Amino acid sequence: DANLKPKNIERYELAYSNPQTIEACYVPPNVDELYCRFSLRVEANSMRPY
Amino acid sequence: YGCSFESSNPLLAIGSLSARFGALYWYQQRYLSDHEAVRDDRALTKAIGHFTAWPDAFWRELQQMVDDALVRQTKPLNHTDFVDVFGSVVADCRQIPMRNTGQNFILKNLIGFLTDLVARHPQCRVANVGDLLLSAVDAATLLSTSVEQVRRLHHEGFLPLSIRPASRNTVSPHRAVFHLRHVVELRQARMQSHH
Repeated sequence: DANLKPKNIERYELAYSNPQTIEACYVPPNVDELYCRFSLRVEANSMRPY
Repeated sequence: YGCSFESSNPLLAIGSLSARFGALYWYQQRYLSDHEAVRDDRALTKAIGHFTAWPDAFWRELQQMVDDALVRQTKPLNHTDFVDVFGSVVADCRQIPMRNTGQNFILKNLIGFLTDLVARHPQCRVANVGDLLLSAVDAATLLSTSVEQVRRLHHEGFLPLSIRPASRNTVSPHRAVFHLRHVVELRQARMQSHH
């Protein structure tokens, strides 16, 4: 509590876990390489105010 | 009025007067349950004979109730309270006022017994006697030390806690929570003295 009083919590009460639900992503076994792709367009559009 | 004894074979025949008084008080509540009839002489007169085979009788009194308790079992033993089997025989050890084992001979024999009981019942898949739960005030008595010392001993990790309490709560001294075999072993391991 505001780095002042440490809270009343009994010793055993912090040995408990905190469960959570998460999403995650891993490369599956035996894949040799991963690919990533995207496209890019460029326009000469700074010459004049929209 | 004095002691003055020699060839004191019985466990009631040695010691300071305060102990000799305490031993009689204990005998009386435990075996003279009959209501006072001011048989002040006769009622107590028998206590000396009683103790003459003590080193070999006390254990049988304790053994008898292990078996009678067992056949009335309703829960697996590892959630059973120590008290449900032995009926507070431990608390009675507090009627003699001395704390150390070499003088309080009633406590000395009770511990002897419990050590042997654990020794013949090692851990396996199904729970058995020896896994019973003790409360904080009980370990204090068996370990010959005050209660606050047990809390300190827990805090340093010298012994495990078996029941998970709820949050924002506290475990009171009367709650049953340590296994018997854990207390017996710890005492042999690090609580001995010249007493």
